[PDB]
Amino acid sequence: GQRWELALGRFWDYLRWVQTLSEQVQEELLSSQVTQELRALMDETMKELKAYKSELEEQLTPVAEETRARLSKELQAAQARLGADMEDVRGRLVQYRGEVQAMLGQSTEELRVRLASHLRKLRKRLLRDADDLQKRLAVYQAG
Repeated sequence: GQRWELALGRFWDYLRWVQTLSEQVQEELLSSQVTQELRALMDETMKELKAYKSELEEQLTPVAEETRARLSKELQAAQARLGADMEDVRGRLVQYRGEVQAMLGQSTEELRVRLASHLRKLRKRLLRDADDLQKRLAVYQAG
């Protein structure tokens, strides 16, 4: 697929691993390497998405401009939604790190169950927003 889709796919791969919540995952969550890596992948995805929209604007089927400006507005909204979803994933993981650090050496198991359920819901949101964004891009130049 497109460059931004490949960047998002790297985000997906890393997040799927994180969602296993293994001991390797826990190590990288508590050191903040997970959230730094997710930051980098998210920024790359958004950068490539902006560049891709800009290149799509070079091959537009001219429509009522009415329609073109409205569709550009909607596409920017979808982009912002994707960025915010990825930031919500990262922030939930930051929260988990802070909670684990606050409880000395006690069991994190209940924290991990709650985190896993919340991450499944955050992934569902990010995925439906990504699919919406792909469809808006696909129809963008077609008008």
